[PDB]
Amino acid sequence: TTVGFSQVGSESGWRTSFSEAVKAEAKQRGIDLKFADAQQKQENQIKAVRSFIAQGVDAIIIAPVVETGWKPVLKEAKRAKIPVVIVDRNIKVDDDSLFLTRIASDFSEEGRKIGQWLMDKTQGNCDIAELQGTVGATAAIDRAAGFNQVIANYPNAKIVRSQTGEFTRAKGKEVMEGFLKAQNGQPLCAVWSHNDEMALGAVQAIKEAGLKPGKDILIVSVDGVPDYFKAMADGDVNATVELSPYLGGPAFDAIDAYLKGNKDQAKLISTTGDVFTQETAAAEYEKRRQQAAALEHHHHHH
Ligand SMILES: OC[C@@H]1O[C@@H](O)[C@H](O)[C@H]1O
Repeated sequence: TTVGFSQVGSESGWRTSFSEAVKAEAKQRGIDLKFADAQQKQENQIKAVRSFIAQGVDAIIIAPVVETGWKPVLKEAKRAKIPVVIVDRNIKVDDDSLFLTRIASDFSEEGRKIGQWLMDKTQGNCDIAELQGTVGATAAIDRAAGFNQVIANYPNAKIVRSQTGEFTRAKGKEVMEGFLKAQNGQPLCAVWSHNDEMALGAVQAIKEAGLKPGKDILIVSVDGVPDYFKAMADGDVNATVELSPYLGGPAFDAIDAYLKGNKDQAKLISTTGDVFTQETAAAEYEKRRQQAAALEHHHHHH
């Protein structure tokens, strides 16, 4: 089987771990993976997908950067009789026959679990700064929606500052610096970061402001990357929800079934991770530091 995979980019360590996981799962399954990196631009994804259709691949997997603008290319794939699996983020389309299925976590559930954890931690008394993900990304929209739905139940919890950090470490840091300046000395209880990458940038801004991240300002997030588990083990951040980078597997199963002639296929197959905190961070970082450092030995190329 030849399968084209259109990846978003490399904005976070989570994302690059996802790319490495898909490549590793393809290899396990003897699949010829045409991997494309779009460098954060939807237009590059559309181009990759077009090329996959021109090359006559057996299936296409798309991790869509934003939700809009996919219908024309999906219709092209359909006319070409090439099944499409969506992974990670979502697309907004009016006809679900334009894809085979979607393999994803429940981002609203991720936002709900981390929000609940924070309310429990702070007994519902918490001024929060939000570092948002990229505009139009399902992961940002839905994590915000879920967190917001939990904190609406708690009158003494409120989001006092909210701005995009673009899912990146450098922009998370810059934004967090800005927040700390705008607070004008008023304590923040917590930072809610849509991903661990921005959260780790926030940690450095907090330190530079002479405050103790993980103690004075709580830091809660999503992804469960090893560097964040390390930070939790060190006391600098508090909690994250794990986001499995192994979505390729169920994507390849769905493709394998479709090619073998299976007709009955659900349109969404989903499982969501658990909240991890400092309580198990020493134990968990140990397990994760090698499932990690496999990737650190990989070879550099574009
Ligand atoms: O779509 C998943 C999100 O995108 C990545 O940028 C984040 O790290 C991850 O939570």
